[PDB]
Amino acid sequence: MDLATLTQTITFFALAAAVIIAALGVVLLDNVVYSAFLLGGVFLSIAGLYILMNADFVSAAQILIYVGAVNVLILFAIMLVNKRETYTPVPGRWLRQGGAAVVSLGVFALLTKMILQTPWQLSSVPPTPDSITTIGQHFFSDFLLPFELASVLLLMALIGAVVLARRE
Amino acid sequence: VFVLSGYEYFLGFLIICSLVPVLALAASALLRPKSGRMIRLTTYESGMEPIGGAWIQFNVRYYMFALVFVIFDVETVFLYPWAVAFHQLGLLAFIEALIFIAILVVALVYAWRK
Amino acid sequence: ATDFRAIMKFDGADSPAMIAISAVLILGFIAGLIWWALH
Amino acid sequence: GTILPETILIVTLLVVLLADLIQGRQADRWTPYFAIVGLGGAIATMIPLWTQPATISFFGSFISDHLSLFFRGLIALSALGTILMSIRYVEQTGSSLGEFMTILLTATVGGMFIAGAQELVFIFVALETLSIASYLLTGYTKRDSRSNEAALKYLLIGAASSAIFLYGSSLLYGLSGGHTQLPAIAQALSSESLGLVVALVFVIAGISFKISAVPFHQWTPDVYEGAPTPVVAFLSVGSKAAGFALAIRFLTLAFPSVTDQWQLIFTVLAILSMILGNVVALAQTSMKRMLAYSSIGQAGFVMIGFVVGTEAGYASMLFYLLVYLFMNLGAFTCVILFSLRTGTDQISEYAGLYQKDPLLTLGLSLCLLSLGGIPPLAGFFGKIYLFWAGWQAGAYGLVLLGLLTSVISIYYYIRVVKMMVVKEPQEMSEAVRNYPELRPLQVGLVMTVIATSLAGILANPLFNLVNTAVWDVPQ
Amino acid sequence: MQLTYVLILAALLFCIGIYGLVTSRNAVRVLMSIELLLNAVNLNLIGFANYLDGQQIKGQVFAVFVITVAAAEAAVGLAIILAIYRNRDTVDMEKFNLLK
Amino acid sequence: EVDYNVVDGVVNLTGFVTMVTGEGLKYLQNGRAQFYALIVLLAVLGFVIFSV
Repeated sequence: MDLATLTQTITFFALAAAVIIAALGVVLLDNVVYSAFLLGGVFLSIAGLYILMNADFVSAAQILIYVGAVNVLILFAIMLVNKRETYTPVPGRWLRQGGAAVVSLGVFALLTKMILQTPWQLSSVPPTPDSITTIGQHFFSDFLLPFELASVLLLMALIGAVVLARRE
Repeated sequence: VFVLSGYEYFLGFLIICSLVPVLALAASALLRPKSGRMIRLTTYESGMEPIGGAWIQFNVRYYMFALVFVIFDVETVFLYPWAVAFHQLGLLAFIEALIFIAILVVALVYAWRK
Repeated sequence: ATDFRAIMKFDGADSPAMIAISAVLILGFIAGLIWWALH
Repeated sequence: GTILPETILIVTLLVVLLADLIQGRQADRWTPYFAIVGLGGAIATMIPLWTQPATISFFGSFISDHLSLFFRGLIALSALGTILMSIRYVEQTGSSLGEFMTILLTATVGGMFIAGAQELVFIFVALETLSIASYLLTGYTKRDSRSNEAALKYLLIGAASSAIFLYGSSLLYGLSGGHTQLPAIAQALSSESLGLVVALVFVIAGISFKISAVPFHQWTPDVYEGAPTPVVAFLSVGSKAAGFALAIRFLTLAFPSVTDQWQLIFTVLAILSMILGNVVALAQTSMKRMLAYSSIGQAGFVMIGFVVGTEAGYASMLFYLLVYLFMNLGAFTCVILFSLRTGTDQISEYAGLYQKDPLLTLGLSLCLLSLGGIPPLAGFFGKIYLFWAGWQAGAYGLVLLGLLTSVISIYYYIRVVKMMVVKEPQEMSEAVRNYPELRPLQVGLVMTVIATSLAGILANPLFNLVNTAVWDVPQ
Repeated sequence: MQLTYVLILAALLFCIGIYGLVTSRNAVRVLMSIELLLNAVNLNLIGFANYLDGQQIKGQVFAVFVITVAAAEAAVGLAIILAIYRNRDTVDMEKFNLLK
Repeated sequence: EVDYNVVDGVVNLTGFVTMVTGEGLKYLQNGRAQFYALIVLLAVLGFVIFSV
């Protein structure tokens, strides 16, 4: 019933279809390089979904870290370990899949049964655009311990990966 | 609800910029020779043919830099709103952020000494 | 068993069948007496 | 604001940097000492803010009541003992020392944070510090295939379990409007629902990975075999204590103190854990694998401990966990001191040790016996106080079942003593024929064995401690 | 565009990530699914932030910490996988069965 | 013989049963992370069915 809310809807469903299709491509395709590039596609589509939900900083950060850094790291680690993917099948190759599928499917239905049953609190107020100054205030008012402590998390992760992949 | 005001150009421009490659490239197949597929498909190894086997002798010389990049690139995302709110914050958040930066520098020195 | 090799040399006493129909008598004896005792 | 509850943590944090800097400059320094010094200074800083002031909150993101003091001091002592063990054990392997203690102290800081937290973000970040540090320490000796395999599998499993926990935390933020706190979360939603139960169960999945409960247990056996041994010695005690502190401070306080079905779920998990660990460790040949399944069963005893909340079950958990610290660290000190000298092998190679090294025999025997609930020894008092509490509330099947599984576990705890004592010189193994016969390890072993052999009768001073601690949890 | 279908889409990513987490043959192909799970939780958080708790965004910060820790943990995971590739010289995850 | 077989064997059978239970239950532990991925989240989701 409008043009400005219609573009949001069409863009949302397009991005969601892209996300689902590319994640299924990540998971089902036998070749893994295609899966890595489609994973990058998933990350871009999710970063485009966040912008509809009034989160721009985190969207740019997802585009800057996951696809920018982590996905490149995966594209290195994958050719580190490519040897023509010579894998012989197991007899139960279908069995496990089936189990996972039904299990996974149940969870979805279960989660869906929640998502449509519970009375969410829609809180009709226009959100705030300045979603970057506020995060700055929260890093030093409310959520300061995670800031100060993710510092040493990153230190420890560097110290770990540097001494677990070292060639000696 | 959409409060970002400054988009509705990002979308269309993502569309038109995703449409220049596919269109300048589709305006080539309409006018170009076709395929010539016998020996023009071979791989350029400086005139000679490739040896065979064709491996790479992998190395960490390009992995470790991506690792430390992931670290120091996650780090920067904690600094943009700091810089942008530095007007509102003032003191006791500079003292509290140079801790973050000093521990980062310790990580940098660790990676540097190796 | 094979350890009980003395003047105690009865052959048909180690078989599982005879052990069963001996334990039947002993358990039924104590059981008849516990029923006699309660009542 | 109010960094006074934070001092201990940042104090330890300081030395983390220090133990890297001196390790980056010298490359061979005396860093094993004064890490003990700062951990002692931390445990000393705990007393001024134990009861002399009242409980306070940092910003609402961190509360430092007596319970948090208990768990923080406990994890600090675990790190101290693990250092004292690992000094000359990691040096025996061709690997560094500075990064090792850096990561160990980092895990310690994470677990000392998570015991006093009441906010979702900070819970997650501290949990991930401890988890990632454990993922590293599991694979720190990458010369062996099994170490790296265990680190991979533990990392992947823990990442998945953490993502499940993180989904549940997201829901718990969702439900009750905003609220990322914990006292305000179980404040705007106070009724049974489907989504609250889903969030509950996912958080149970996240916690059970930490406290080694079954069916969330499959990492413990493989990892405790593959991983470095002193890493395991810190891992069990500290990760469990962090997990149980998280369980209380989440389920009781932030989460809900209404939907008390989690009691039923912990009864199920404890039943299965007792029935599984103590039964399947009975069919093993390695020590570390046996200790893993033992740890599962001991977790089950604790879980019946705090499933009965009446201001004594929680206390019983706390005391039994304090006591299991000493007991398990002593056992790991003994297996370290055996695997260093000549043996480097499994249970059957302990035979005939009473002639060569009687001190180690005394140590490991007393520790293993205390784990099975033998009289005067601390584990016995811990178990009987668990049974007292869990029986007082009205759980009758759990008490009988835990008693029975202790009676089962004494068997595989006594196999080791049959080896170390009963087996005569005509039945030594090849490892003990050529047994020869470090200092910080010996003093730690003594400090541990005297504790587990004397801190059962000297119990009133540290029952008053725990009952003073547990006034705070709702019930 | 509504909260409901955002939650459902995130749950579908969660389902798919579990499917890839159980179905995986490789060992680098598991971290990919894990990252999908983390993306799904971030998506839920951002939805809650837009609709439920807007004037003080509080889930966006939590998603920042999530992408932070996920990047670090993926780094460490690939470091471990690089090391197991040194010894076993493969990533066939069904060859890492040291128990019977 | 009733004592050494019908009385003794019945209780030694208790040790036999709780021994073979341990010998046969360890196969649940199989050295597979995907089997944990199954019996971690399918280990629960039964705990939701008899809950609500």
